[PDB]
Amino acid sequence: PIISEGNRNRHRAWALRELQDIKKEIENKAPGSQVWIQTLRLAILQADPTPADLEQLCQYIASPVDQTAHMTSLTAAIAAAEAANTLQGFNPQNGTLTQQSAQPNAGDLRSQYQNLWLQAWKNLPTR
Repeated sequence: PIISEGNRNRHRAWALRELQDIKKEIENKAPGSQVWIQTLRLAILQADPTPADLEQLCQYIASPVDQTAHMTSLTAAIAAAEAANTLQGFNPQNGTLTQQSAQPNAGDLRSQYQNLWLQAWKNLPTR
């Protein structure tokens, strides 16, 4: 999570209880469903998680097959958004969106990462 420490934002590792609360809430929700996505949006608003935080969370709540498909989709969405010029405040010469979004004070970029991360759960492969 990104929290206040001193006069600034700083990364703080997930608390055990935070992970358990999300895991228990979302355990009976289908990955990619609207309720899945809104549950995770709530967690994102609460915790302001970094990309690493979100990866860690996936280990509790998503199968490897779903994680892999999700990340493949997300990586493409990030690449496509850069080329199509829909990323605000993003200069790729300063690192990838994933790299820059880890910076605690980079909330505007991380918010965009978080939204792409949410949307990437839609249309997981089928049939």
